[PDB]
Amino acid sequence: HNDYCQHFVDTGHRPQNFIRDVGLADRFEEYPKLRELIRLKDELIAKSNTPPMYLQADIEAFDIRELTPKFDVILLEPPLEEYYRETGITANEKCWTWDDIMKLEIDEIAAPRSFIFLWCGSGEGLDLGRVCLRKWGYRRCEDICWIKTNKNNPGKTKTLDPKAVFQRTKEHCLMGIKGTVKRSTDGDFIHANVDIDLIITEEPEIGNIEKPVEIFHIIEHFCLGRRRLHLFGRDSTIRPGWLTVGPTLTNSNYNAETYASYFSAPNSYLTGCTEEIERLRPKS
Amino acid sequence: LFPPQWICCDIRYLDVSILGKFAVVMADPPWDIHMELPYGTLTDDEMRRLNIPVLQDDGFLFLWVTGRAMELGRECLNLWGYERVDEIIWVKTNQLQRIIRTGRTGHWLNHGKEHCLVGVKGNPQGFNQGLDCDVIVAEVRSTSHKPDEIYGMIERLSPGTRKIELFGRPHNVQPNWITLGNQLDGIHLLDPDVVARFKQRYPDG
Ligand SMILES: Nc1ncnc2c1ncn2[C@@H]1O[C@H](CSCC[C@H](N)C(=O)O)[C@@H](O)[C@H]1O
Repeated sequence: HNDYCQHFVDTGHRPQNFIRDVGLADRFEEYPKLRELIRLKDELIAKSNTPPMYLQADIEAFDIRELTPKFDVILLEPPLEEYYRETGITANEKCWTWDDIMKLEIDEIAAPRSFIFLWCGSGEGLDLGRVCLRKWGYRRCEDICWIKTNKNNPGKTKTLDPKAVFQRTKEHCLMGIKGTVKRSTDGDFIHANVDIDLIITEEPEIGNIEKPVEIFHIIEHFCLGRRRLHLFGRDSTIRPGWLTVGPTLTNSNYNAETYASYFSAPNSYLTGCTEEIERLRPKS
Repeated sequence: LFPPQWICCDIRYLDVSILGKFAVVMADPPWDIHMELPYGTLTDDEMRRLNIPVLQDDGFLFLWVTGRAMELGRECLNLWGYERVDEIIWVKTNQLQRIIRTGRTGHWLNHGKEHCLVGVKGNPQGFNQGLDCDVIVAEVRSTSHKPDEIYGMIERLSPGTRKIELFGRPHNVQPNWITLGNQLDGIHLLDPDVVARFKQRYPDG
């Protein structure tokens, strides 16, 4: 019986520890055409990226409409209390309840055709994040799970949520869609089926709240929209191609006029595509 | 506690009140996911009306969900009297412990996993929290078999209690479980209390 559930009971190695080739590099080491599709798409993203822009803002008091132009993708990472109750560490910023998150006026800054990626944790947020998506005018359409391995520190970890039945070893990033998008007709807006809905990395260091950087790769590969917003980002998450807005940023360079100029004439808000990528990407 | 028991039946019409109460219910229903499928489905209203509530006073529900049933399943779980308290994912691997990353296996992103909602009802006693992780890693086997690892997880959660599986096939029969499904081999019941109630309710058959 190659039962990895039993093996976890017996040894403390999580079943996910035995999934092979989960890194960004080793997954397509043996598959040159698969690797080439990713390499060319990453080059397309880098060639068309805006320089990083970022704004310190207390989002609870902020008029979100001050962020312009509208966004093709929004990555939302509100600091949930559960991130700190489950690790035990004291937060150095205000934690956000799901009521707090719901109050955000995300629909006022989303482009009419656009996507959202909402980090929901592993408890009640799987349900309440869906309510937020409804409130903001999105349909839940995928669930990207961040599965955490414990290869370096095998053992159990007590889940503190008193309602939990199992040991919680993953976090969910819900994906929502706004507007009408057809993957056969709208290839200038999305490249579907380039990535899978799983990110597998080792559990972070004791006091580390960062999410895996691969979430950016999945978003950038999927949507050709260049207007990308990361709400509740930090100094450490600043990234070309993204506008980062959050309370703990130490500096601000955002200029709404300059930011918008990167996407208006003679530029486009879409990356475009090359003939080499069009011949390689998955299509009907 | 008994060896495997099963009832070949249409679950929409079986009077499940004859089966008694169970510490764990598990179901893998053919949800209407609003797409053409090579198997028949149950309508949303047929799912809502399943008499899940009589099967349990205190205990757990395991409900497999996919597509639009991520939301419809949550509706059913709450309607049947449960609160969702966990979500198991089954990561599907190939023969060499790798995820198959290619093809077009979802509508927007490719799919490497299946989801199972975990609900609780009432005040169950005699259960063991935190023995297993909420991630199963297993190859896909034969004709759409959900992973057999789930039975061991559930047995460690609730050892030695009676359990019921809905939409099960012959491979799913297990000791301590009663299995319901329309591709089972007739009717095989061993609990004397269940046998007695079955004869009353269906004197013919
Ligand atoms: N109304 C109904 N009543 C009883 N069984 C039904 C049913 N509708 C579909 N089924 C059956 O439910 C089964 C779904 S296949 C279920 C998969 C199972 N969990 C596994 O691990 O393999 C099929 O045998 C199907 O014929």
